[PDB]
Amino acid sequence: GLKAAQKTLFPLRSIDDVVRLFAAELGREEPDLVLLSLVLGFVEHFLAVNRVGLTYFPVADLSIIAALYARFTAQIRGAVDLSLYPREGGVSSRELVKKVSDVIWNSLSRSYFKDRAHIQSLFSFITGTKLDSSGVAFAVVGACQALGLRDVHLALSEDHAWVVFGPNGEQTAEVTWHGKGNEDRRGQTVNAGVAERSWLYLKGSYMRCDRKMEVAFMVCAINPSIDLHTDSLELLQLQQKLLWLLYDLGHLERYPMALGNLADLEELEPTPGRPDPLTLYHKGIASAKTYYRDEHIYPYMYLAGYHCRNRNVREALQAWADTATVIQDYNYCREDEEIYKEFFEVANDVIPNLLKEAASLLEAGSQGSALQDPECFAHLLRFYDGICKWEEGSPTPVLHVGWATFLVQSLGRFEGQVRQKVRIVSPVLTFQSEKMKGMKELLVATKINSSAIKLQLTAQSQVQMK
Ligand SMILES: N#Cc1cc2cc(CN3CCC(Nc4ncnc5sc(CC(F)(F)F)cc45)CC3)ccc2n1C[C@H](O)CO
Repeated sequence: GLKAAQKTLFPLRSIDDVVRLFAAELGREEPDLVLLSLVLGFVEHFLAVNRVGLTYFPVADLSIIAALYARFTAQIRGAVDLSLYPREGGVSSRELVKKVSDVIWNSLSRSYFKDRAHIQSLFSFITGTKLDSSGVAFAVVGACQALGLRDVHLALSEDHAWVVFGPNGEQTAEVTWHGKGNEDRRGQTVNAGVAERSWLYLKGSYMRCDRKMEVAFMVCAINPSIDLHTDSLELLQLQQKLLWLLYDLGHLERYPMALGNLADLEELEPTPGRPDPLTLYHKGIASAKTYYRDEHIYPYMYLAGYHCRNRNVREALQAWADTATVIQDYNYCREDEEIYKEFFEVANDVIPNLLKEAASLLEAGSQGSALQDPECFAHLLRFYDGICKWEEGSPTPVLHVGWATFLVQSLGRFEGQVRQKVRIVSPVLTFQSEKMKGMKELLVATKINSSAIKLQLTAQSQVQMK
């Protein structure tokens, strides 16, 4: 509206007053995305961007919030004439969605850093004329809600956002950019990307938000970072409380990554009486398995990161093997570079560092070491198997010799007598990739044949002439 009933909690004088507003809005027929994003962006601005003057909490006065709300609704209602786009069926048209996307896009500053923090909310859009990529999608959905377009909803993958709309909510439209130096496809469907089985479009097993999930998205999108070294405790607490509110109401059920976010927050500062981080990471995975065909990577990455921080080598390795077992059934496509980066960093930085420490601890007499556990070696092998299987049939390769040195080093961290105990069947392990099947022969020698491994991993044909 803003409607009278939306205004009665103001002024918001604390974290808990913000929580009450969210609870009130989530109890309404449709939570007001615009209101909520403006409030979050306001409080984030004054807790993370500019803390000058801060004594407890930046009080959000109704006059201030209502004026920001008015700037937004005036900008959208002025620029989008609904009469030009008649709605057949209580549903929106592709032209209307494109128009709203154009209105948001055309309002943005000409030149700015798109990867900066704190440009996710409608507060940033109004006061800074700046949004990040998924921020533009969210703003399109808020604008559509403000316009009364109840069928337009946010669609999310693990690295991209777009909208669904139309008859049965079955249409897709691009409304923002993706990445850097990719040509935009605004207005188009996502069908080509689904059909090519890229990770970016999750084989169609992406999130189709309802309004409550769009609230969950804006909560996940809070950025407590003040700088590289420092987070706002106030925003961490707000985000954590809002995620628990959403959890209790059922609205994280279909949102794996929100569960991982919440688990990470609980690891940092546990809430008494709540599930442990591990329970929450596993609920995230269960959500992915239940609702999304187990085709998501981050629920497993979140779990592995927790085990890695807690130096639980065995369970970290298991979780990264599970990440690989998901990726193996995708094709590595242009625009998938963010997941390539995750796998690269895990293989070539995180695992090596973990195993280096484990090696030092073994030298010092640790018992029950992952490096003496053939099941742990099997997890390492399954991780590489999935990466190799991912590469099969992909339009672009994954592996190169830059990965090979780290593989040799990681294999070598396990003594031959440990490696010998894994049974590779056509611990027991089965390989899906042809690369790993050919490598089987090399995996039990006391001293690993490094050159032969390299040749098998990169499928390098030849060795040096001279
Ligand atoms: N092991 C491990 C590991 C855990 C881990 C955890 C993260 C944390 N990251 C996980 C993904 C999260 N992303 C999200 N969280 C909630 N909702 C959404 S909707 C969306 C799509 C888009 F942005 F809207 F377009 C993304 C996204 C943001 C936080 C990143 C890399 C991680 N890794 C890999 C590690 O950094 C390798 O160095």
